[PDB]
Amino acid sequence: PGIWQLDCTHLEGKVILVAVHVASGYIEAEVIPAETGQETAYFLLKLAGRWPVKTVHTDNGSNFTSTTVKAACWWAGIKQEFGSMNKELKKIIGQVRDQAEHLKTAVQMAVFIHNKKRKGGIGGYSAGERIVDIIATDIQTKE
Amino acid sequence: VDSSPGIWQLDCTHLEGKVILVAVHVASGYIEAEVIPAETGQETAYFLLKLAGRWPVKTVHTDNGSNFTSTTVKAACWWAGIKQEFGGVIESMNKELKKIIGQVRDQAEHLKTAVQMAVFIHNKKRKGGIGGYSAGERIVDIIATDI
Repeated sequence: PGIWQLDCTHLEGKVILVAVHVASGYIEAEVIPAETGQETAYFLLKLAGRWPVKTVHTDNGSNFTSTTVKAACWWAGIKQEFGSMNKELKKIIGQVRDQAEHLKTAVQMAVFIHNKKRKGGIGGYSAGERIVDIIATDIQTKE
Repeated sequence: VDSSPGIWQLDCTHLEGKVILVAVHVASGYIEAEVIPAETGQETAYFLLKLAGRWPVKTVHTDNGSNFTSTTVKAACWWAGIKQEFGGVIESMNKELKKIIGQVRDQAEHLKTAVQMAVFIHNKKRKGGIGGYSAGERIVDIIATDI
């Protein structure tokens, strides 16, 4: 619902900040200069003003130690829990790499591919549609 | 506003020497923004690609056609399946954003931050009192309803 996972990965000497909406599989990514508290804080603010972000997990807790990140989380009302998508995204970026000049562009193309892919089978919906569905349903129940 | 879940508006506004790229989902009033060094086709195309990756973007309108004449923009639109939209809410959002940025500016180090704070404030602001909705709730509802 409002639970996300945020991590950084490296490709071509660049840092890719990847946010995953755990329940839907929806992805949002950004290529940043380097892993810094400032970038993480900035990213969280963007994510927050877009979707209802209540809790953000990570595989590297130290990512969330800076006072800029704590302040961003505090201001936006985001909490964190102390203690496929990623591997898949790298695969997609590989397939699409020769179709964009800069890694940034390729990353967004790959995010687009991921969020639009339709699971031919049970359900039959994409990650981008599922997140919108989950959030819409939640609003409806709380009205 | 009148129509279509896939219609967006895209323009650039200037502040503190930087450029603010603002996208508005016409039907809900939802905003998405980003600070960039200056207006360039590459920036615009990059933004559209991100936008298109999260929302079902069909057409995008702009008050200055030149924004979309760039070959990079055309390549991005072609790839994402977007087309230009030919022909008061939108007029308000741009100025209201600046108002919100101004009132939260000092509260932040970088302009970037102030902009995202303003976007957060705008999208979460409930309109319509009893029974009302925020732009963020509105967009999700409109998109979800369109299957």
